[PDB]
Amino acid sequence: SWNDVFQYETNKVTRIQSVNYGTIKWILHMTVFSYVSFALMSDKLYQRKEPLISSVHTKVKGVAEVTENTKLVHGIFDTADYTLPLQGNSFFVMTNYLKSEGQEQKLCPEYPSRGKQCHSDQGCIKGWMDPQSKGIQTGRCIPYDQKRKTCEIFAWCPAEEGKEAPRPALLRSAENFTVLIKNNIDFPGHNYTTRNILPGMNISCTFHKTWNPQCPIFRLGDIFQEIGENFTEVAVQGGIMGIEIYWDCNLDSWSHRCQPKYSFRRLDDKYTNESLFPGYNFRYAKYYKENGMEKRTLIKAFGVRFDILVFGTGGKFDIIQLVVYIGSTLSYFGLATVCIDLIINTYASTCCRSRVYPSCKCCEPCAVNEYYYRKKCEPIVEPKPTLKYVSFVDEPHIWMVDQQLLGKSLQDVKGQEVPRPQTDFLELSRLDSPDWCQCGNCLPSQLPENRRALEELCCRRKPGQCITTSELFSKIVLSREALQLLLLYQEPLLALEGEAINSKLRHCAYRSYATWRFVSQDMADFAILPSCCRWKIRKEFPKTQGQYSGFKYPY
Amino acid sequence: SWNDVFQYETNKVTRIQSVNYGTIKWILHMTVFSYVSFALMSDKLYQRKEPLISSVHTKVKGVAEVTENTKLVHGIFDTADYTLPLQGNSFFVMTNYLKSEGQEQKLCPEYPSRGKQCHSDQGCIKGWMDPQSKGIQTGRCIPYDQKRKTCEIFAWCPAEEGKEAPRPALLRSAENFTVLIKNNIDFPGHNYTTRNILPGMNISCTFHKTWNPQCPIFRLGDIFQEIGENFTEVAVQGGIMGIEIYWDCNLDSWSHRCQPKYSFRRLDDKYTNESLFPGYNFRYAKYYKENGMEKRTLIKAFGVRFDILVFGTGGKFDIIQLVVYIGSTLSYFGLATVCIDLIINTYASTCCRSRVYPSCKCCEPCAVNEYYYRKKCEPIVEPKPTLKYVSFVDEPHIWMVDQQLLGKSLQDVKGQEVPRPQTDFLELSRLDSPDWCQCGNCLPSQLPENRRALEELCCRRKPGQCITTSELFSKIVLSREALQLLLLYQEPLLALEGEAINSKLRHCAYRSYATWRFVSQDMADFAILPSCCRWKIRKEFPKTQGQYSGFKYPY
Amino acid sequence: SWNDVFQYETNKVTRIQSVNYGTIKWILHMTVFSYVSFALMSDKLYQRKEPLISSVHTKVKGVAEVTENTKLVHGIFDTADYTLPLQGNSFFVMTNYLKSEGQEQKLCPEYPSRGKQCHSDQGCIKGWMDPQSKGIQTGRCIPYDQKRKTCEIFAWCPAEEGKEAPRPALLRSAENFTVLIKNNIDFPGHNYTTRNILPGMNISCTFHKTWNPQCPIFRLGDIFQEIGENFTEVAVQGGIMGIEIYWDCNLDSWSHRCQPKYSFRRLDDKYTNESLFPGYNFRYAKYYKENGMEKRTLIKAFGVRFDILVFGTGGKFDIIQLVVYIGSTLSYFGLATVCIDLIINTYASTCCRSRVYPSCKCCEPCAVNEYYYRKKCEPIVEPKPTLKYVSFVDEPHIWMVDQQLLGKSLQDVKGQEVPRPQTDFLELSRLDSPDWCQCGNCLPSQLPENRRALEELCCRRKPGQCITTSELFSKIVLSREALQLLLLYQEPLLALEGEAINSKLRHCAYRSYATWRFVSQDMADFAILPSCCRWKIRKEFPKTQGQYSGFKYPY
Ligand SMILES: Nc1nc2c(ncn2[C@@H]2O[C@H](COP(=O)(O)OP(=O)(O)O)[C@@H](O)[C@H]2O)c(=O)[nH]1
Ligand SMILES: Nc1nc2c(ncn2[C@@H]2O[C@H](COP(=O)(O)OP(=O)(O)O)[C@@H](O)[C@H]2O)c(=O)[nH]1
Ligand SMILES: Nc1nc2c(ncn2[C@@H]2O[C@H](COP(=O)(O)OP(=O)(O)O)[C@@H](O)[C@H]2O)c(=O)[nH]1
Ligand SMILES: CN1C(=O)CC[C@H]1C(=O)NCc1cccc(C(F)(F)F)c1Cl
Ligand SMILES: CN1C(=O)CC[C@H]1C(=O)NCc1cccc(C(F)(F)F)c1Cl
Ligand SMILES: CN1C(=O)CC[C@H]1C(=O)NCc1cccc(C(F)(F)F)c1Cl
Ligand SMILES: *[C@@H]1O[C@H](CO)[C@@H](O)[C@H](O)[C@H]1NC(C)=O
Ligand SMILES: *[C@@H]1O[C@H](CO)[C@@H](O)[C@H](O)[C@H]1NC(C)=O
Ligand SMILES: *[C@@H]1O[C@H](CO)[C@@H](O)[C@H](O)[C@H]1NC(C)=O
Ligand SMILES: *[C@@H]1O[C@H](CO)[C@@H](O)[C@H](O)[C@H]1NC(C)=O
Ligand SMILES: *[C@@H]1O[C@H](CO)[C@@H](O)[C@H](O)[C@H]1NC(C)=O
Ligand SMILES: *[C@@H]1O[C@H](CO)[C@@H](O)[C@H](O)[C@H]1NC(C)=O
Ligand code: NA
Ligand SMILES: [Zn+2]
Ligand SMILES: [Zn+2]
Ligand SMILES: [Zn+2]
Ligand SMILES: [Zn+2]
Ligand SMILES: [Zn+2]
Ligand SMILES: [Zn+2]
Repeated sequence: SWNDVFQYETNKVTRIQSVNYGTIKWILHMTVFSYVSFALMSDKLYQRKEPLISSVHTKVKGVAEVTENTKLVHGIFDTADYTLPLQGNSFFVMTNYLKSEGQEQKLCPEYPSRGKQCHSDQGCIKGWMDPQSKGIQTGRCIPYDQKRKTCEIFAWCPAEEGKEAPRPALLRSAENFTVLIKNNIDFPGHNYTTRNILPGMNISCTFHKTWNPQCPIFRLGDIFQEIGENFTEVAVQGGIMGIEIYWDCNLDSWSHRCQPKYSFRRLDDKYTNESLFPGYNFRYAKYYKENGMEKRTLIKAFGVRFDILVFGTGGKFDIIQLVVYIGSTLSYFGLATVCIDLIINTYASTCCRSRVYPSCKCCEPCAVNEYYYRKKCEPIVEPKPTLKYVSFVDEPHIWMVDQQLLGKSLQDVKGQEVPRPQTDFLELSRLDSPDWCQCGNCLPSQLPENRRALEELCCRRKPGQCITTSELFSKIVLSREALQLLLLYQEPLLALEGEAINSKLRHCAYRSYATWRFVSQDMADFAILPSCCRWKIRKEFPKTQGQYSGFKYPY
Repeated sequence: SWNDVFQYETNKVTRIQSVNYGTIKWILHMTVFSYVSFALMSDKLYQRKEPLISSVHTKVKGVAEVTENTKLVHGIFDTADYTLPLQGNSFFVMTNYLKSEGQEQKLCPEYPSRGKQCHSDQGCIKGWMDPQSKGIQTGRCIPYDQKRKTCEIFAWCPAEEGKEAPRPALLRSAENFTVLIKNNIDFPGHNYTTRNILPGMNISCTFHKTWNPQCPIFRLGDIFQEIGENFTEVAVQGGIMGIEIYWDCNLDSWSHRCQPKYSFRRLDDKYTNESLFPGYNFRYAKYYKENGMEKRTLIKAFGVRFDILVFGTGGKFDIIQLVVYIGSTLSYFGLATVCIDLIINTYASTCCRSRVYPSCKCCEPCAVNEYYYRKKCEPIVEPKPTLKYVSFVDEPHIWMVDQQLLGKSLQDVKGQEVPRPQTDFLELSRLDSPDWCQCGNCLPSQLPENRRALEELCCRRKPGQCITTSELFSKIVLSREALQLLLLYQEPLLALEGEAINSKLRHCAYRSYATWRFVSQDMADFAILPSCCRWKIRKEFPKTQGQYSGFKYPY
Repeated sequence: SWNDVFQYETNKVTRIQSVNYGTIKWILHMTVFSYVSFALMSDKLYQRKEPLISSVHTKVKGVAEVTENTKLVHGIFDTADYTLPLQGNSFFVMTNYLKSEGQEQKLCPEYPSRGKQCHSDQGCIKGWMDPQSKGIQTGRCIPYDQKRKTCEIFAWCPAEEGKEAPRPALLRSAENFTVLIKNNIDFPGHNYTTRNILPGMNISCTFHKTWNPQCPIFRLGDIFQEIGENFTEVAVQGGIMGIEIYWDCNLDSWSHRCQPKYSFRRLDDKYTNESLFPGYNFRYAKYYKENGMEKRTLIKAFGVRFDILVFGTGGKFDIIQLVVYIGSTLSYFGLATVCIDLIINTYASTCCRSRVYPSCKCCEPCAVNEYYYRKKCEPIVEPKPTLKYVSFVDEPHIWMVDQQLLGKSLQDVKGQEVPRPQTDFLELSRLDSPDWCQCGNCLPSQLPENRRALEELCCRRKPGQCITTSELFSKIVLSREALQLLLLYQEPLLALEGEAINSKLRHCAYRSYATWRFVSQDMADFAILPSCCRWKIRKEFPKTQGQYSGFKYPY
């Protein structure tokens, strides 16, 4: 009970003083260790990594001049005139505009854009809502001008929807505008927070990839040129540009590095279909009361929407992550054992000696793997009731008959051949007949016919002299003195009298013959004695008034 | 030194030619492999997965008609009249509105909403700021109309806060409005970028779950109906609807699949308490100068705020992730070994033979596990100074006394029984008395009394003939020729003279008796000779002028 | 073929009935299990964790009074007067403002801010765009007032850019404003969704860290005070405050817990340089038509932008994650085996007996590890052609010469010493001369001179009596009867006639001598017989008309 808990099992091992195998094992161990360490260090798998939460504050600086008309109108544009109040992750800068002043909710012809003309009142629908014209049709075609006529619509009039964006863009000088971006990032799980601007930074700096990669002041034209985009062309219809701020932050004290990396990427497709609203624009309405009427000035503003995308992760050493990674990678250190054991098993096979070695003599010295295999593995078979081992004096090996005997004599059955183990030279360094019989000394079995084929076995497969004729048979098997000595060794105070001693001697003779002709006790316990030897043993130690049971299954 | 590095250790193994165990091992191996592969493939654990960074551009199309009043006013609503300039992840569409025109900062009665009436000036507070009424009270109750009176407040007047949203919603036609959503997603780590619109897409399409799941043009009424929401009812007070875009993107070349999946989800609670601002609405102010006074038109706009939620991950094959997963799952392949070893150990126990097997004869053939266990494990015990082994000729087994002898004779002590190993039949296949004594040949020990109980041992536990009477005792133990032969085998040129040869012969006799009666050298080295045999051996090889040391601890 | 699949290999093990080792093994197993379970439970490594998608709806309540001027103007501020229409993840509350009314696009002096004065027309540039002044210079210095003069610029006039924010802040009462935040979070992968407000919540509550941590109604002054921020001071120039909502949500049914945690964090740097736009402010333009001219009222609004940051993860039990973690941590259970095997190997070394044990007698009882090591490991060496084993009767050990013999006699070579294994006492418990010769019975080798040093070996290293003189040599080696008995044991029907029997007897004598003097068959197969014994054996069984081949490499 208590002693059961107080046990430790250690595997039995064979150590081989081999230069090749030791070198291979150490090389594989070092390779596995190097790869594991490189991965752990390269991927920071010892670090628990967290995503950041970001806040962005943008400030746009720049002044623009316009001289556009029917009178020549001079106009000044400041931040309040081309920027919306929003100053977060996205900010919009106007680069072009179409103005429709003094709009009133009434009837008017629709602008003739992209084949919008009509040639009859019936052609244009009545009550149809046209998002393109932004008005409700009255079913009449009215003259937009002298030459072309367009359908009447109830809408904000005059209606200029469909008018092409002015070219060149009016606010081209927006390329010279600057934007200051303040980014505050926090890793809430790591209890860390930082910002893209730190004390001691130059305030007159402008961002550059190489000279000033940390300056958070960006020129829009420089942003466009950094990625091969033409600000002048994009200004006509507008677009979307993304300013990516990447935070590859290491929060370990010994390797602390939390710096932003700035990049730019056009976010709107350059080749958008004309029907899918290419570019970026929106309509801005200014409502005012004139006299006693409500009027609207509509601005179709085209510009570049700057999306500030902030992403990244913060890594900090975690014991659990390192433990998990080490546990995952531990099993890879058995690669050396697996490979060397596979080599030993493969080179132990006889196939390589018969075929591979004669063809290639370089792989000859690896025949030593047979010795390693025989010192490493001990093959055994299932001890089932049908297991039987037979040895013939003429033949040098043993046969394993594990099949049921369905009347056919055991001699006739073939079985499968197995080798004879060496008989422990260390301990050995001391001083008419039945049809199936081929020795002339066998007799028919006295067992029931249903189980008689077991004892229908001869000492040899071909005619010749019986094994009993050898003097060793009498010395080992029939020598009463030797069997008595063995029994006394097992039972020092044994009583050498009665039929019990005869039965003990018969069993000892059976065991002696089995050990002599089969060597291993595993095979001896399942061996089958030949009829000649069995009956000679019984004739030396006859049973008075009983019937012989014969071989019995140990299990 | 150098040879120490050049070593390889391989485990000693026993292979069993068993159909059941091999089948179980292969079945378990295949099960583990199948589950591991299914997980790896199902969860793409070989892929490093990254979150996307998204940009959204929305374009709303639609025109609305209103005919509302005291004169009947006809009104046209376009995108600039019901959409805010923002066009990013969220866009708002107006569905209803309450208008208060020509507001001036002055005194006025507060709107009588939800029991806001007063019956006395003292009842209403003075200087109290009421966010519900949005004004500062003057402490007076003034007549809002003929029948009801409300407290005076300084505020934008006339004040209509508390007025119920018009029913039915004025801008019901907003259900017919359409929205085009352009989504650009990037996996910065995988250096990949894509968009929800690709060349060759239909431009007249409208989104449908089955017919057109990839059309990025959505009808708001269709959005509401897809999830069983009534646009007409929600339009009265407004709400929030989320358009989820999911990107389950695989970036492997052989399995490249990066497509958006569109879904809809109401984000505002349908059953919000009346005091928690049900629905979605906000107040929009238009300031204008009339004559020489600043006036404000307040619009309480109720509508649906459409939140475009973009989420997803991009997976790309990574060697490190696959290696980590394989290392994690490698240890699961030892399940077959664990289970089969457990079966062997459990079925080797004697308990099953005495109890389980007689009750159930189906589990009988599994008695072979005893052979496997005896061929697999070699039990040993700690060789401590108190370890002692005693054998009695009458008894068939050996006793292990590992307890200290506190004066009690070793014969009296019981110990614990252990079996006798087989005596290597292969090598064996050759040619008055003290109170505790039960054989009549033992003598009292000559050791100091403090350690005399060790030698107070007899050859048997019950009266009878001494083991010395057996001839094997003289042949093995007292045979001078045999001991000399053994010594010469160990020392070929040994000098057979002097008392040294006598001591060598005595030690050899002790060893011979221990091996004969204990077999295993592990037990023999810790065996204890009976007093009778010990003193007979000493009488055959007496020590001239010395005192016998007795048993000595090997370690 | 089929039987190859039907095999199972089980490791051979030695179990040790040791209290110390069993206790250590169980303690280490329990430690590993406890740590693994604690990690799994603490880190919820059995849970697949997902990030949330969030929607935020904000409602600000509050009314503010202002009495500011040249006439004293009384002003009322409501939500529409200090909040923008946006009500999502960020909302802005105005706390101070600078008003410039009736602006017109024309020429005017620039505001004299921070040394903006000029003393000459030439000093100021012409056509230079100044984002600070927000105007285009005309190259003239004009009198801003009686005492100071500033450069003329085309811009919105009058220009007040550079004017300091009023102190104290006009909208200080904003500290008393309240904000209601509704947060809807969804874990799309876990198919879960929840909100920060649930039925039964108090509607008159205000948020507090301890009393009401779940109230989603926050007072701005309370927000600032919770983290030691002064709302009154920040109101002058503005700032950014982040309201963090953390969702540590467990979606397991038995441990369901999805509740928000509210926190506050200032997001704008308190010590920003004066040139980097300290605080938070933006310019808001109101355009109106007066008479027939377009005029603009500019509001420089300073305030606090409240960024609502929502983050968190939802964890739900996943079988794959648990399986992966268990597989990763399984290999850690071999720590007990590794440590105990290391202890056994280290304490088996002889070094500790000679040096460590005499110095420290407490580590003496651990000498038992030698027995465990000898019962655990079986050292073997590579059987290479150069492997040779030599034994000298005078010496008690064996020498392994694995080096090539380059003419030097094998006797002269030293080799390396190795111990002699015990000769299986169980099986043993039965009945002039050449210059290099030191026994007088050796003879020169008859082999070719290129391979003659192999047989140039004597039975001893020093002069003395030859091993052949011992009677055991004749009994074991030269005894024809014993060799015949061995051969009959191997070949029962062997023919004892001809020269074949002589060769068999010579080989058996060689084997007998090798086994006697080397014991282990591994060393015996590579042993080298002394010239004296070799030639005595050959003289007993001479070869008639042949030349002796000598030692042959088994592999
Ligand atoms: N291996 C083996 N054992 C045998 C054989 N014959 C008998 N035995 C053993 O001897 C015992 C039966 O002895 P036997 O003289 O045949 O019958 P008994 O006189 O009734 O005891 C059984 O336990 C068998 O295991 C045989 O041919 N081979
Ligand atoms: N196993 C065992 N060994 C013994 C016993 N008695 C003596 N020995 C061994 O014999 C040696 C002592 O021999 P002994 O004749 O008793 O004393 P000595 O004459 O001084 O050598 C010691 O090394 C013991 O290990 C015994 O009862 N059992
Ligand atoms: N271990 C060992 N084996 C030897 C030695 N000499 C001969 N043999 C073995 O005996 C066989 C050769 O016998 P030998 O009488 O020398 O030559 P043969 O008469 O032609 O057979 C070879 O297979 C050797 O393995 C020796 O010194 N040591
Ligand atoms: C064409 N303009 C004039 O003649 C006078 C100035 C200009 C105009 O009306 N500015 C209004 C305004 C204010 C903020 C943001 C925007 C945005 F849409 F660009 F983002 C806009 Cl348009
Ligand atoms: C009631 N109305 C009229 O009589 C004339 C048109 C309409 C009105 O005033 N539009 C102002 C406006 C412009 C953009 C966005 C919005 C939003 F709040 F809905 F988002 C709004 Cl209200
Ligand atoms: C100074 N004021 C007056 O004299 C009359 C009221 C006030 C004013 O003009 N409100 C305009 C307005 C409307 C919404 C949001 C904002 C924001 F910028 F603060 F966000 C603003 Cl400024
Ligand atoms: C930007 O500024 C430079 C230098 O003042 C000027 O040469 C250039 O014309 C400007 N760009 C535009 C579009 O006006
Ligand atoms: C950029 O676009 C403008 C107008 O579209 C054009 O005049 C100019 O040549 C373009 N520049 C480049 C480098 O393409
Ligand atoms: C939407 O359009 C259809 C077809 O023109 C029309 O029948 C329906 O009344 C419209 N919905 C509303 C709310 O006007
Ligand atoms: C939707 O709401 C409107 C007005 O609230 C109602 O008339 C109509 O019957 C509702 N439809 C459904 C399907 O509930
Ligand atoms: C906030 O309200 C309290 C109580 O009404 C008042 O004492 C305090 O002065 C108010 N704060 C400001 C800045 O007016
Ligand atoms: C907060 O700031 C105001 C004005 O800047 C000042 O009067 C007051 O003393 C400050 N309070 C604290 C606690 O610092
Ligand atoms: Na493992
Ligand atoms: Zn026969
Ligand atoms: Zn025969
Ligand atoms: Zn006795
Ligand atoms: Zn006795
Ligand atoms: Zn010699
Ligand atoms: Zn010699």
